[PDB]
Amino acid sequence: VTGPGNRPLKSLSDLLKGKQGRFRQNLLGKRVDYSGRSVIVVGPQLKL
Amino acid sequence: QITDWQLASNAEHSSTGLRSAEVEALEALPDTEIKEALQALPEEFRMAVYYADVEGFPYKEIAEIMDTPIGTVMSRLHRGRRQLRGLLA
Amino acid sequence: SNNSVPGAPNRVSFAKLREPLEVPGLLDVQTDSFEWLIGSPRWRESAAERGDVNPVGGLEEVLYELSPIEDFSGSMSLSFSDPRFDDVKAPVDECKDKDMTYAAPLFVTAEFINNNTGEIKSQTVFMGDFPMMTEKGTFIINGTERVVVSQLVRSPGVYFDETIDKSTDKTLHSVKVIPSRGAWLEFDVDKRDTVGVRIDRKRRQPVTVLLKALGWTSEQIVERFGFSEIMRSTLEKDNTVGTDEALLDIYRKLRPGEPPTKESAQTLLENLFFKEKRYDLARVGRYKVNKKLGLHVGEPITSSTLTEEDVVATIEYLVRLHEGQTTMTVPGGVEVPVETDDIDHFGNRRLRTVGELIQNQIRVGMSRMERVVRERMTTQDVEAITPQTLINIRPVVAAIKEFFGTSQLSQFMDQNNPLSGLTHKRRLSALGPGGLSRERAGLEVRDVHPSHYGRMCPIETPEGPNIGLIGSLSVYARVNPFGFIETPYRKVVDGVVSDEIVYLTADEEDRHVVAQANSPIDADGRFVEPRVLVRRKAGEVEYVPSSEVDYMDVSPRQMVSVATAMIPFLEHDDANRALMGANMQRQAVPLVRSEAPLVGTGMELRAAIDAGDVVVAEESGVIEEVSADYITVMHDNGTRRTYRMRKFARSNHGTCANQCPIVDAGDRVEAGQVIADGPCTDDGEMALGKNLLVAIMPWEGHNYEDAIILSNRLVEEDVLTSIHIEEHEIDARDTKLGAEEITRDIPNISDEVLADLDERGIVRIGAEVRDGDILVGKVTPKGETELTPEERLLRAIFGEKAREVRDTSLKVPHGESGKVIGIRVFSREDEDELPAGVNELVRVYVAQKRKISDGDKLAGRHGNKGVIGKILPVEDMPFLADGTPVDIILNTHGVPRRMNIGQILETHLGWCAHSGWKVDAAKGVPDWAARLPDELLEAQPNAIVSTPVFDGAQEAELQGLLSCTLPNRDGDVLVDADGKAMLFDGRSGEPFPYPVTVGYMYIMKLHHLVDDKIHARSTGPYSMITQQPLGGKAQFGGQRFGEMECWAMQAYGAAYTLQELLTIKSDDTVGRVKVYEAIVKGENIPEPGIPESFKVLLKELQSLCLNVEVLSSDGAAIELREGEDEDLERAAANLGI
Amino acid sequence: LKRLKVVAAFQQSGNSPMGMVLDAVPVIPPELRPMVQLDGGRFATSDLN
DNA sequence: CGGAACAGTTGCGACTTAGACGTGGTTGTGGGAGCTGCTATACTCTCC
RNA sequence: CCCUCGA
Repeated sequence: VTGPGNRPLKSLSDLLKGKQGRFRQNLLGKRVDYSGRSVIVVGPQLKL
Repeated sequence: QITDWQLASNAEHSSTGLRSAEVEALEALPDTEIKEALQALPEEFRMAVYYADVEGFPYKEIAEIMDTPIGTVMSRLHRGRRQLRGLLA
Repeated sequence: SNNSVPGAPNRVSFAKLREPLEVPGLLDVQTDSFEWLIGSPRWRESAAERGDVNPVGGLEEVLYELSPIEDFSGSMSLSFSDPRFDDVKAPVDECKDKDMTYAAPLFVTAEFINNNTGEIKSQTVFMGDFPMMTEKGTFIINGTERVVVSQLVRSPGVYFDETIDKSTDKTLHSVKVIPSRGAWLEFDVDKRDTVGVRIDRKRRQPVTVLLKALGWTSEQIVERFGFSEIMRSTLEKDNTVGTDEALLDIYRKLRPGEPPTKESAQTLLENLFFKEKRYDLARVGRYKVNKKLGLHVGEPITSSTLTEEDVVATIEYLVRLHEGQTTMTVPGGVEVPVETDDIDHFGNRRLRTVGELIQNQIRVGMSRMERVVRERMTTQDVEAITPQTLINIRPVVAAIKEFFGTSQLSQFMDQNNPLSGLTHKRRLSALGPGGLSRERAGLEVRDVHPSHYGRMCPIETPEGPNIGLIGSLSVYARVNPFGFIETPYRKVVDGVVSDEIVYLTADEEDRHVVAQANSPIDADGRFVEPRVLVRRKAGEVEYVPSSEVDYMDVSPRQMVSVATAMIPFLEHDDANRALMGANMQRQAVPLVRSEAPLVGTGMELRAAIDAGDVVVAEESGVIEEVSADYITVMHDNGTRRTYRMRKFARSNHGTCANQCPIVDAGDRVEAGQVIADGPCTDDGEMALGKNLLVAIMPWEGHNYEDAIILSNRLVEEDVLTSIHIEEHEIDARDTKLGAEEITRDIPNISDEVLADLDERGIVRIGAEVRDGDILVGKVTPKGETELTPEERLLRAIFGEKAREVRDTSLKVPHGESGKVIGIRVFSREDEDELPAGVNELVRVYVAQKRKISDGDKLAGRHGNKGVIGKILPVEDMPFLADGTPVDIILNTHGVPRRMNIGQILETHLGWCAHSGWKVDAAKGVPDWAARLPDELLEAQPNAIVSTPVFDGAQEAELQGLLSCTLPNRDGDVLVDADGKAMLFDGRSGEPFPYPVTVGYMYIMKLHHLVDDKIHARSTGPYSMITQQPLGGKAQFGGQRFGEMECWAMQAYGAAYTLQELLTIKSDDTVGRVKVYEAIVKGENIPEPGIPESFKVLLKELQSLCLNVEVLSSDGAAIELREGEDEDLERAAANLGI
Repeated sequence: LKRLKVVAAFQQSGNSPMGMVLDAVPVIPPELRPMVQLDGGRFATSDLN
């Protein structure tokens, strides 16, 4: 059964399975507080 | 899937937005000034003004809970309110 | 030296070869297609030039195939003719501002005829506002500028596929009949040795079943097909005989549960294939089938549909195929080779251009209008009908709108600079409707194919998952009227190379022998060598006799795209880095000031003009008036023409489109001359970067591993600075508790922070805004229950009756700053058209000057990239003997193994261009300079030169020029014949012990910039669904700690960190708040609770009718719920009750 | 054997094959299949709705 | 820092309404788009 | 989700 664009709708089984499913995306991994990101540059003056 | 951008964009117009754990934690902290001001009130005025101005009880129900005539509720509401007005500014 | 453009800067070319053919207009792939759709007079003249078939426009063809529209009783008819376009409703920048669609009204002459009374009614009908292609080959839809990418599809025809991959190791042979519009028909010889038939995916049947059902006897098949031992074996395996049983068995396969009928099924099979309404082979398909089966030699153009003789011809071709025959002759057909077809060959692969896509949509919506007209013919009273009562145009306009809105080919235009936008219009895309799915695209579709030569650039294509699925039209390529790409070649007659030019398709190119452009020729047309490397048959490369040569390339760069043709010394770079270079040029940001490269390929001028972001004089004249706002040219006519300048305009990606006039009052200009520079142009040549002084050497580990070291001069003098313009949008709408209001009255907000707001609550033009500052104040109605008990008490005792609201004001996102350069306001109070429920809509434009900084990405044209790792004070940069500090330090270790040595060659030529040169001709012309052009025998300082791709500055020539390098102002030569110099250490003052390679290299500022990247979050918004943090910097989200990241934590065996990440940092709703509460109070972190995503998992499982319970050690289940009193008890305790 | 895996699986108590046919279909809470208003007055729903 | 007496406000509760909005009926023809350009592997079904 | 892009 397809919605707009002939895109097949995502069933209740699709929530669990797949790389984007609950297990892989929302359970074995998560987005977290107290985190950041940026581009990295070389630190040659740094201690290990 | 509903995009995170769609959720935030929807929350910009919401009655209550998307609250961080920080906001929830700070709001849950006691408000000291208000607490100490309420402490200075007599206990009767404190209960009555509490019921009315926080819980929203009618004078009938407030009188039923406090075991006084409704007139007492009116006097204590007015006087405790003016007391808090002078106390907090 | 690009002498065909007036006023073009003189750029001396190292090219030894003469290019007999000029580069065609680079937008002709767009404009030519759309001019055919409209039936423009330009297209008519070019049609008459190519010869006239009685040419019909795209719209004209749709109208003629549609006409006549007849009643099912033949009582009345409606016909369309002579479409015309009215004036444009609004100019381009008007639609961009007002969120409109650039369009023109379409009128057609509709003639209704009554077949009884003979009365005729001829009317003019308004068909809609027709979205128009701009002068730049784009469309503006709802204000946003868009590009329609040409689509790579398979042309209609017959294609045979021989698969040896069967487990039996034996070869099988397949065939597909593909129409333009219609039903699919497949024939397959079985691994079990049976000839199958599949109709629109229907299951196989013996090929004789359908042939019989077409009226064929079981004997007549044995007459034509009897020579096949496999067809003999198939007729016995055929279960039933006779036309009635065959037609009945066919109607059963199509409709699963219905009754068959003879006249229904034969009229069904007639209308399924042989009828024009439900099955259409295009003329392309007809000719391809004709040429593939050799059926019609006399070239009848009459009808395009399959024929019974086409079915017989297809089976016969397939029959002889699996047998192994190399040739076949058909009754009334001649000498066709029996062979498989290459699906990826460009003679079998077609390009659907913008005009054809739009035409297809016009045909859909037009057919819908036809359906409405038919339904209206039965209902209405004749003589009470005029055409305009029959014609409803809504489905046509809607059909056009749905295309530009929902189509993968209709695309948000990529304008980072004019080059990203130019190639975008030249893109050839294999993905889309009628194309192939990304899931179904194998590695064989993404490969360079020998038919691509001179047609699709082998270099330019994405390096991500879209590799091989997107390509660029070659510089000299055209799209022929049938959708096939052609490339010009030079006629080679009797071993002489003539100047006659012929455009050949991929099919025509296989019959001939084509010499590469690098093949040497002398003044005479004779080849220098008896053996020459050529492509001859199916893309094999061979040393070949010059005696037999048919055609020759018209130039080098003929096989290359526009962006690839701009890489100097391309021939010295490996194809991978050359790919990286082509893609990286389109990521360069326009600088506050441009600078042309000293070292070009000569393509930069013609690329900037054709891209159209530069202003060009359409007619020669004199400049009457000039300012930053506009330029007016007085023609010799006495008529004048004014050109308005785009001033600090935001592109789709946030770069700065800014035009500046390059002409002065009184100057005399010519038609085609560049009046004004665009964002990335300097004097009309594409300038994507700056010329930086470069030294190649490791420097104290800061250029370690692709990291780049910059001079702070590039910060101080704004050489890498660029302007970036953001658009912040906000609207007040209707909510559950009331309407939102844009106001300057923001509760509990200091007057100090409101100081830059105007009286409406909108920030004032010219203000300096930092993250957190209010751009637009807005309040939203808040319910009573959402007040805190403390907030409720104060509002009551103080007698505040004002509406309870929340502050929804639009604020600057984190890590952003700039000046407010613009405001747009749209109100429902006025007539401004807004979406349902939206009272007021405000846009605020902020502009930021971005100085180059650590973490920005720079690149050269050779694929050499890196972040800036350090910017140093100009003093400790290494410097030359005359005191000049170098601009940029590139690490030596990163050059050689990347196999892009052009970056070195360029650097050598960049220095010679910078300092100028004079070769010593006193004794005569040196041998190394003997082939140089006389204009390159000397050069003044800062000379701009072009080294075209595949005809460049040779190694020896570059080496000789390094000797004659001019001195500096002191007469000192700073760079030796090896291209190296002695440098001083800026920090210690000591000279570096060995000569370092130094020169001038062209470096671009790429659109990956730290300011858009750096992000950090303590806590923030969470998804209402999964109760995890949001994601993306725009939403102030958190970083994803994924599966592989958790493996690392488990591998370290750190349990508390992994549990902390997956509970109180993300999911656990009470824990995340109790944790923040503990840090502020300086206490220990609480023990984590249950992640919300697990409770969510249980609920999704229950919804699958799985009964899941978490059991205690008792064996009894556990309710997952929270006591609601704890929060109320704390809130009541906070008030002292 | 393959059949006995299934039948023997259903042989244990507390587990009946009747559950393989539903007279009632459960409905997941709305927060897990939400509906959000969009810029332009339109709405977006999970496919589940 | 009570208990009546007395005089200003929401606020629930009816009812008229004018328009969106869904209903009557419903009678010549008239059967969709889209695709299929993925590879490789295990294993039940199902034709024989 | 899709388009397109970065490592």
